[PDB]
Amino acid sequence: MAYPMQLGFQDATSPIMEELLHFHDHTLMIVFLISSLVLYIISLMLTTKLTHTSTMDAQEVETIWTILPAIILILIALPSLRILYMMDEINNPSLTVKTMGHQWYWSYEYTDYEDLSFDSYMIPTSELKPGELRLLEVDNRVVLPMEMTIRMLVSSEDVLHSWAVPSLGLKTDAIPGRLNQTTLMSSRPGLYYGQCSEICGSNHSFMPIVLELVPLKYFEKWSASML
Amino acid sequence: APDFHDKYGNAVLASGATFCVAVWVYMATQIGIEWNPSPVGRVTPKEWR
Amino acid sequence: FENRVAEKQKLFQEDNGLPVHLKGGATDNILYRVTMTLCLGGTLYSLYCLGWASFPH
Amino acid sequence: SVVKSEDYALPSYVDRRDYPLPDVAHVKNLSASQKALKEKEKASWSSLSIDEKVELYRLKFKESFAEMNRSTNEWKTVVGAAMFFIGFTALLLIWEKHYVYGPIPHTFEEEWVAKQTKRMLDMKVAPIQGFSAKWDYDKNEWKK
Amino acid sequence: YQTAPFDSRFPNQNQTRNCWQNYLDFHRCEKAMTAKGGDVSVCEWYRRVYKSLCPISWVSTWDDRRAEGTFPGKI
Amino acid sequence: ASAAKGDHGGTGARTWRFLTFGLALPSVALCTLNSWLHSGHRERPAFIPYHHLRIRTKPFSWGDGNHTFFHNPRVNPLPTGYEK
Amino acid sequence: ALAKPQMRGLLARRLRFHIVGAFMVSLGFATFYKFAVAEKRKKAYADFYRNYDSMKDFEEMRKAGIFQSAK
Amino acid sequence: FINRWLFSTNHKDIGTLYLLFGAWAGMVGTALSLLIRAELGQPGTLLGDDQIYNVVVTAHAFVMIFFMVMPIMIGGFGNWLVPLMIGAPDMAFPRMNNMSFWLLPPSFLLLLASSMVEAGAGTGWTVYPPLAGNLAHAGASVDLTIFSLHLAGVSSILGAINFITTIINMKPPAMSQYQTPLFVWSVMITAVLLLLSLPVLAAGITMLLTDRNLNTTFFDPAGGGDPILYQHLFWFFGHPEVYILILPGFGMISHIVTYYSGKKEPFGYMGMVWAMMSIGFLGFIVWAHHMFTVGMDVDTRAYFTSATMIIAIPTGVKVFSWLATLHGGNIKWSPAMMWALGFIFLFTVGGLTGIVLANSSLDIVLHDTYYVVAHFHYVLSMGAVFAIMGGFVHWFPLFSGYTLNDTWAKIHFAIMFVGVNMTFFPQHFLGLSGMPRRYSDYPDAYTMWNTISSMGSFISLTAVMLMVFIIWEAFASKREVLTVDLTTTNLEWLNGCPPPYHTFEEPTYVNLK
Amino acid sequence: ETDEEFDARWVTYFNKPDIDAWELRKGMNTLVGYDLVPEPKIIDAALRACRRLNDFASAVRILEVVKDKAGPHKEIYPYVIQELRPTLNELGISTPEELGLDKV
Amino acid sequence: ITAKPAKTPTSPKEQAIGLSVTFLSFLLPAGWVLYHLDNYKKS
Amino acid sequence: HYEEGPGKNIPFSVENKWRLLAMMTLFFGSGFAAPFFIVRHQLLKK
Amino acid sequence: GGVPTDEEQATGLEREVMLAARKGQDPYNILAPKATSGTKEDPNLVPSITNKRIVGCICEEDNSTVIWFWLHKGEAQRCPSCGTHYKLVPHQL
Amino acid sequence: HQTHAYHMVNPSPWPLTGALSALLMTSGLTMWFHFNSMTLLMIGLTTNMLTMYQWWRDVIRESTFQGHHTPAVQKGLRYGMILFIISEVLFFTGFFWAFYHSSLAPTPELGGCWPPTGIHPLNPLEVPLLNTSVLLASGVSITWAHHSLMEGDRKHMLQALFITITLGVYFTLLQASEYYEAPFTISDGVYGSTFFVATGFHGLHVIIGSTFLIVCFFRQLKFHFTSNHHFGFEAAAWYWHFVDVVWLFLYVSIYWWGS
Ligand code: HEA
Ligand SMILES: CCCCC/C=C\C/C=C\C/C=C\C/C=C\CCCC(=O)O[C@H](COC(=O)CCCCCCCCCCCCCCCCC)COP(=O)(O)OCCN
Ligand SMILES: CCCCCC/C=C/CCCCCCCCCC(=O)O[C@H](COC(=O)CCCCCCCCCCCCCCC)COP(=O)(O)OC[C@@H](O)CO
Ligand SMILES: CCCCCC/C=C\CCCCCCCCCC(=O)O[C@H](COC(=O)CCCCCCCCCCCCCCC)COP(=O)(O)OC[C@@H](O)CO
Ligand SMILES: CCCCCCCCCCO[C@@H]1OC(CO)C(O[C@H]2O[C@H](CO)[C@@H](O)[C@H](O)[C@@H]2O)[C@@H](O)[C@H]1O
Ligand SMILES: C[C@H](CCC(=O)O)[C@H]1CC[C@H]2[C@@H]3[C@H](O)C[C@@H]4C[C@H](O)CC[C@]4(C)[C@H]3C[C@H](O)[C@]12C
Ligand code: CUA
Ligand SMILES: [Cu+2]
Ligand SMILES: [Mg+2]
Ligand SMILES: [Zn+2]
Repeated sequence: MAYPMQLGFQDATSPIMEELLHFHDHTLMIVFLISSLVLYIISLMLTTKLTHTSTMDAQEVETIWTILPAIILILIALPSLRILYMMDEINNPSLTVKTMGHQWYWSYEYTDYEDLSFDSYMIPTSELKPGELRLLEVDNRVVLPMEMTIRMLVSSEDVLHSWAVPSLGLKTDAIPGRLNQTTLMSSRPGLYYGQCSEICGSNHSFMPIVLELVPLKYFEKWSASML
Repeated sequence: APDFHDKYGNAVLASGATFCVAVWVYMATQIGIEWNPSPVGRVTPKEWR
Repeated sequence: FENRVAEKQKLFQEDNGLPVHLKGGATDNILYRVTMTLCLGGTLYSLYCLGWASFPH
Repeated sequence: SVVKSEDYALPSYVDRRDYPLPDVAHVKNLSASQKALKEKEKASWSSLSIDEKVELYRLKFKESFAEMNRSTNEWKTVVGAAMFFIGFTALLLIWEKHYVYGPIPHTFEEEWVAKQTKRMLDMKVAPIQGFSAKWDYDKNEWKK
Repeated sequence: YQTAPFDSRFPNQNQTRNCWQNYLDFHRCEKAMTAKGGDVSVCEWYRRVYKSLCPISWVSTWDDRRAEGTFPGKI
Repeated sequence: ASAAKGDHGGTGARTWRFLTFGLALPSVALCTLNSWLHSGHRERPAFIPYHHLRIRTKPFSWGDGNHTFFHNPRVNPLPTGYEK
Repeated sequence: ALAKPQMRGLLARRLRFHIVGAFMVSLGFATFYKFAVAEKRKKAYADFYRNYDSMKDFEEMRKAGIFQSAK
Repeated sequence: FINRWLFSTNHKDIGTLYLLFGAWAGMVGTALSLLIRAELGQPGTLLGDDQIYNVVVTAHAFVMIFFMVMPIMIGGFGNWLVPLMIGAPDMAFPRMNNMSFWLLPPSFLLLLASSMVEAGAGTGWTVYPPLAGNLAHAGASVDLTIFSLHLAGVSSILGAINFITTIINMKPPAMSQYQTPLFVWSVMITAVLLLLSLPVLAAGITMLLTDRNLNTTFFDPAGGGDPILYQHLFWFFGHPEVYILILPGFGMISHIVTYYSGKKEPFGYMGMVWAMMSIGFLGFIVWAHHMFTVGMDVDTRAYFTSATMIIAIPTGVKVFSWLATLHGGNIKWSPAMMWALGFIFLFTVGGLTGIVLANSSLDIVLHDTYYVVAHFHYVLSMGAVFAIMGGFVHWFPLFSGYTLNDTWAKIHFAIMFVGVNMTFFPQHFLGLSGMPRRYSDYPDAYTMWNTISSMGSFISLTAVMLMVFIIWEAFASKREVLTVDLTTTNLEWLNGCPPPYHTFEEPTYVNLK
Repeated sequence: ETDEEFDARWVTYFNKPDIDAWELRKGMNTLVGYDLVPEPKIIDAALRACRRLNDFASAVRILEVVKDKAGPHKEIYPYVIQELRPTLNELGISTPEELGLDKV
Repeated sequence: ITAKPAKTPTSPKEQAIGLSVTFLSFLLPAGWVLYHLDNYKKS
Repeated sequence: HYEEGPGKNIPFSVENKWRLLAMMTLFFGSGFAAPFFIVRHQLLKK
Repeated sequence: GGVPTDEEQATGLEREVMLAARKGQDPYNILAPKATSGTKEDPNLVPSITNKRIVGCICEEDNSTVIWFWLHKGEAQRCPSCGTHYKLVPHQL
Repeated sequence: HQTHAYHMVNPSPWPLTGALSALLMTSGLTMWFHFNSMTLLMIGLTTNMLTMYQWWRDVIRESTFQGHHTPAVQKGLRYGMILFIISEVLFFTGFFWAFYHSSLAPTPELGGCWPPTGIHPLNPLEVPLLNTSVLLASGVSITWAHHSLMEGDRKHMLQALFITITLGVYFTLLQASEYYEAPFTISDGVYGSTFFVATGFHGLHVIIGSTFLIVCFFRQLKFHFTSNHHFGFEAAAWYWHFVDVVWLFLYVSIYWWGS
């Protein structure tokens, strides 16, 4: 989750999320550099009494300020597109979990073996336990095995929703009649939070996502106990 | 002939700045706004379970 | 039929100061008044209907 | 002297650093002595006095370069007034905090926050740089 | 069997047809067996794959329509 | 369609030239970059002597009669398989 | 008598001098940036995982009572 | 009065009507924006659940885009300036022009109706189904919204036909297209985008209307339809829409920067024309960068990333050409110039965060978060708006014959500059750390940036109120214009301030040589 | 074209015996748009043209714009005036400073 | 631009009145609604 | 013909600055006020 | 037959333009005038129906910048950019 | 007194009545769809017809009767009509996009095939082919009409234009009968949706175009057109060809390829 006065991304929980952090640092450096070049050149243009107001020839400086930017875009696209195709590679999940968006809560289905499914609703604020997070907690968390490749499938049974977990770098829209796939792999145990990310009506603000990542053996016993 | 700025420039600037600082410092600290700064270095963690 | 265009040209080029939409004579004035009355009346009606629809029933 | 609105299609006078010789003289009508002065100007300029030279300058042009280019105290008024209105904005926010904003949620109470903070630390929120990374788990304190 | 394997016929983010296809296959296979009166368990793989991939409401709705005579797919 | 362009005021050499350098050649340059990219030979596939391929009903009128006109040893196997 | 100063292309000269300055400053910022932000980040993540023990991490969390699924 | 103001066939008067309407819409949009930030300025619930909140969010966007920006820039500055800048006697279709105007107040009325009946349309200005469908939004609100957009669409499509025809057909015979000022170019390019994009939007919202009322199923999977199809049709219009919103602004900026640099012309005129046309063309082949999380195949996503970034090239030519126009200028620090310089820097910042978002891999995390809201308010509420304020202070004396108080206008600039930056800069932080769009409330961690952002919006409010007083002061004091510099390269001023009702009754004389 | 050829065209422009008042203004207003402070020989020729046009005021204005075009390079104007001294003396041209016209 | 002096001068005092009236026209109606929000909502 | 010139090419009168103030106040003020009253309308609705 | 021609039936301005064109005349400024050499002895002659008309000067071929100014009845005036001469030849239609 | 060739139009009330009619029709459809009444709608349709009637009447007054259409003015109207037709093409494009999106990836609810299970398309060789020949034929007859007009032949103009109109009418009656006979409806999923909405808007344009041709017919009857100046007729012919071409695309896409 996010903490007070956070400036940047939530710490990465998956290798792809870490990849995105470094790509963002790379791109942000270019962003700061170009904008500060522009602010600087502006202040430069504006701080002299010297004048030169006759027609000026553009027939050469346009080469520079067209090729330079072309080169910069390429320096961005290269790593951008390496990551894109990375997140598309074949991987072979150990486990498939479905989530279905609803107004206003998520349901989850783990049906590889048994028929396990349950609803996951926000903890109302008047019912939070001491130390729990307003708007973020759910009654039934998404328990998953850590250090394993998981295929998440996302759909909806009513309007659009979108299923997001920022620290894993995940956001997959939930569309009725469609089954969208993404993969999930946590490097660490713990609790990882997200929020519905497509406007869906009265309680769009209040249908969060909590993943609970634990060792496989605990996940198996948890599964069995939820039947 | 001194214009409006020669006449009032100094007072406008001084009083503008003094007033702005006063009222913003007051709004920020005295009427119960929740800034929610970071607990890092400021909060003593406390048993919750 | 016969070509009466010249007579129409004479009529519509008459230097009487009237805007084109009224230059045909009194019929123009009536059609304009009917049209404007339907638009303005219907518009006030649409507002009544908005007033009506703006509350539960 | 007197510029008129019905003169807009005609060449006009302007003081501009980059247009030093404007399309018309500043003053076109001449009194008797001004007319004599323009006649005197056709003879050697060495015979013109300083005052005469100035007067010829002031008939041709309105403001000198030094006059037209001078800086002003306007910046003081602009920055001061901006601060004043920005200060006035804080009054609006005070009024809003007082008459509109109800109590904020109980989860911002000091004790809730201390408890939420420990829980965040127990679940190791942002343990690489963000948050728990700034807690010393060995000394049970915030990293100094 | 842990979960449905990658399937190169449906390599993309939209997995809707994967679920549909395997659902069709299982009930087609089942009919072929059941018909030529034989061993339905030969169809098990398709049933595992679609139970893994397919939302419960989809399966349930398709089952209801097969029973009703309104399933629009060919079995 | 209209594109997004605009001009048209008057048909001239200048407009067509503007389109040549401002749209057409830049498009070719981009497509050139895109190719000068996906280039690089490919893992040629295992040989399978399919009977619908490597057709020989009559020797070709050149070479040893068994090599296609632009035969590429690296990617075109003969009816008996690749060369070396 | 005063020496003759440069009188021509004074604007172009200021321009060139400062553009070259902005260039140099930019490489100095890039250098600084991919040292205090990018490398720093790559090294925090590398250092954190070099000897990370996920089971031990899990064990602490479980003992602190955070999990629904593991007591 | 009725003859002049309700039956107008005059380009200046119709421009003036558009300026008044857009100014009124501006106050509406502002109020909606303050309601948003009032809700966000403290954690907890102020107004109600997400429905009323997103009815406000939705109306804020529609009013700012369709009723403030487009009318002001295209209906207002376009009608006033385009015929004057080409020495024309009026627009090609002066009476059709009046209908484009008068379609707007009914359109705005329909939008107000929508928010008043039932529970309003809390759909987002994108109006996605099924949320916007007859089940999740039963009753008249969404249909009122669709009809409002239909009227506004017809208004701009007829306006665009009028502008293209006027600009192609009504120049002096010696004037080629390569002798028309950049603002006229920007309005023509914008009109071509409108012509091509609005009818696709019209088809798509019409399909929504029939799904909601005639039992069609274009977007309803139960009948074989696809909610994603609506998205494609909307964004096929929606991305060009944003270039429509900034292009006339680019045109104004060019005129303002040239003018207060004491220059007779913009640097690299033909590069400027090339850039606007390129941006206009590229603006039609990138729409799916608004759909990177919907589940699109990877190659499709690679193409939309690359095509989107390419727009930086022509755009960078314009930015650098504005700088080169400043270079060596006799710089006049007028309020208009300040708006233009703020424009250049702030547009650039917002363009660059657009480039971040173009990267579909990163966009997965940034999509539907405040990082997107920060991007677009930099380009709209700094970009589009600064261009508008710049144009307004610059041309006010042409349109009215009176001068503003420059000191007051500078103060107004300073306040606005502080306000908008305080509002939107912190939203980058909210986005990166994951606050979603269209939330009436947020997890406590996000409190600080939201509180500061909300204070920002109040500062912008103060600026908005000051602007109104400034316009009043101008009309109350009646300082009449006498002389205006650089008329030799700014034809629109050459007929005096305000020009006569009929201008160019005798056209200009221009030799071929 | 070299600097010397540029200067020579301008000396020649102002040296035209019957140069008119329009051409004098056109010349100075064009010249000051360049990225340079005009050489003394150019200013000399324009001052002599002011004399043939019986226009004392413009001669002084011309000296002001030379000073203006130098921007923050304070050493240029004194050099140019030093070089113009014989012409100033010959023609009775007072400087903006001698006339008090350098005062704000 | 050059302009003539104001035909109908607006003194500091008249501007103060114009500015105050302008601000109140935006602030009062809104203030009234927000102030009674509790009574509209928190019913 | 129609009146031409400053203060005459507009649909509102600027003959009196105080009447103008009142008019601009109702004009801009009604626009700014409307969303507040629509919100209130909706809240007082359910 | 039975279909009127323009000769027979065209009226108002359309007719004026048609007749004037017949006579090789351009009272409605449909065509672009051709420059003379522009000297003071050979100025571009600029027809007008009052005593001033706005002139736009494309100084050099292909300039995108047009130079605009009022030309008044009287002595020839010069373009403030390239100096070419223009002279108003007022009155009629 | 103007010395350009462009048209300064008299102040007109039609833009406003047109705009109000747009409000009445949109508010009218709302009231119809949601409040069970047609009153606003009927008023709106009425004011809309009156507006178009008087506005175009006036354009006729201005041109035929007052001579305001100089070549320069006519040239603008040509641009105006070309652009309007382009915008209509884009409008249809959105519906063809919808059709191909749904038909090229038929979803499971349809049986995952196109046409969907339970849909029996019309036979494209039957009335749809007849419609196709009717509209192609009318494109030949209107071209004969145009040449007759330019050759100054009043009688053959009128007879070719009559035939052209009659063909439009026939197409419309054929389509109406086909709509009645079709065993699928607008509510038959995305197949009925795309079919009826796309061909329905096309039918609306055929009615509009036929009406425009009929306006030209009566103007021709009254000798308005000269052998060289007849823009209303050219515009109606361009629109007519646009209507024919859109049909060809619909026939090939929806009736033939989509069957
Ligand atoms: C005026 C409005 C405006 C403008 C000009 C733009 C311009 C751009 N926009 Fe933006 N955009 C919006 C309004 C605008 N946008 C809105 C309203 C949304 C959200 C809609 C919604 O969902 O409601 C949006 C959303 C949006 C998204 C979606 C994010 C998401 O929802 O996940 C993306 C990503 O591709 C994007 C990209 C871009 C890009 C690449 C540009 C480019 O055109 C910017 C190009 C400019 C520059 C790059 C700066 C100048 C260039 C230089 C100084 C040269 C050197 C620079 C480089 C080498 C990079 N925009
Ligand atoms: C032979 C040609 C016939 C032409 C059309 C005839 C009648 C409808 C009138 C106008 C049609 C215009 C647009 C098309 C709109 C909706 C569909 C119309 C096509 C049609 O006529 O479809 C019919 C159903 O129509 C229905 O719902 C009837 C719906 C009646 C109300 C019309 C819908 C009004 C909404 C349109 C919104 C307009 C948006 C336009 C904006 C453009 C840019 C701003 C088919 O009948 P069915 O019984 O379902 O199947 C036949 C089985 N025997
Ligand atoms: C149920 C029965 C009725 C159904 C109602 C549906 C609506 C039907 C409307 C049909 C369109 C009628 C158009 C009539 C126009 C007549 C006026 C005209 O045609 O005006 C002509 C100019 O062109 C011009 O304006 C050309 C003007 C452009 C005409 C535009 C036509 C298309 C309108 C589209 C509206 C449909 C909406 C689209 C739906 C999405 C006049 O100039 P000329 O012809 O050169 O004459 C001059 C000579 O006489 C001199 O020698
Ligand atoms: C859901 C329901 C929404 C309802 C929206 C409908 C709103 C209003 C419909 C009623 C308004 C129509 C009334 C007649 C309008 C005729 C316009 C016209 O015919 O305009 C002509 C110009 O446009 C031209 O040619 C070519 C352009 C002509 C277009 C014809 C106008 C009808 C367009 C309406 C449909 C919108 C387009 C749809 C595109 C997807 C003439 O220009 P004027 O300036 O008049 O005169 C100039 C003089 O020189 C003439 O002598
Ligand atoms: C988001 C944009 C809003 C910006 C913030 C606005 C801040 C300034 C608004 C002032 O508005 C007035 O404030 C009141 C009190 O201060 C009011 O009196 C209310 O309270 C009075 C005394 O408390 C009662 O006497 C009255 O009846 C009345 O209802 C109320 O009417 C309102 O007009
Ligand atoms: C009446 C007129 C001849 C006199 C005239 O030219 O004015 C003739 C010439 C062409 C005739 C029309 C054309 O022959 C086309 C149609 C033929 C149908 O058989 C009758 C109606 C029909 C539309 C005719 C009506 C009328 O007799 C017309 C219009
Ligand atoms: Cu579910 Cu937003
Ligand atoms: Cu976009
Ligand atoms: Mg989304
Ligand atoms: Zn010239």
